[PDB]
Amino acid sequence: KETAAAKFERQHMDSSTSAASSSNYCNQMMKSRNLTKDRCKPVNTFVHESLADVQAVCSQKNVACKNGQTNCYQSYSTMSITDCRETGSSKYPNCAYKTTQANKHIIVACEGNPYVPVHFDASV
Ligand SMILES: Nc1ccn([C@@H]2O[C@H](CO)[C@@H](OP(=O)(O)O)[C@H]2O)c(=O)n1
Ligand SMILES: Nc1ccn([C@@H]2O[C@H](CO)[C@@H](OP(=O)(O)O)[C@H]2O)c(=O)n1
Ligand SMILES: [Cl-]
Ligand SMILES: [Cl-]
Ligand SMILES: [Cl-]
Ligand SMILES: [Cl-]
Ligand SMILES: [Cl-]
Ligand code: NA
Ligand code: NA
Repeated sequence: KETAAAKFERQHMDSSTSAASSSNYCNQMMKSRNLTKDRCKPVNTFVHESLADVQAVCSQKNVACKNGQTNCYQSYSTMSITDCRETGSSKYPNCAYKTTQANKHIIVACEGNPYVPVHFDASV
């Protein structure tokens, strides 16, 4: 029973490194954030910025979300991110991920009081 904000933190924050440094980053991180317990989660983005910087996006550029909701926000600046996406060789329980490191703007959906990120919509 995890709050939406806490789930976003676990799935999407990696403030301890500046960037992925190896092809095995996603395999490691998907496992240790408990994203491969029951199934291999197919796609998951990690953000290599402070939690404060990611939370601050909720006051930045208001944009539509993919699903048409209007509580999404696009970061004014690019951020260091890693996209983790399952390869064709991936088969639970032996999940396998491609690591793609990039510097891009993030789009998050925000909710609550405090008004914080609860969904990762996209990177641009
Ligand atoms: N893959 C994961 C890992 C944790 N969690 C949530 O985070 C909680 C653990 O802090 C989980 O509670 P359960 O252990 O009751 O499933 C679950 O609510 C999740 O929903 N999916
Ligand atoms: N670019 C993307 C697209 C999807 N996703 C993940 O895949 C899920 C469903 O598409 C998303 O749910 P949340 O936005 O609730 O975190 C997110 O965890 C991602 O992390 N990065
Ligand atoms: Cl930090
Ligand atoms: Cl912080
Ligand atoms: Cl804010
Ligand atoms: Cl505007
Ligand atoms: Cl922009
Ligand atoms: Na773990
Ligand atoms: Na931080």
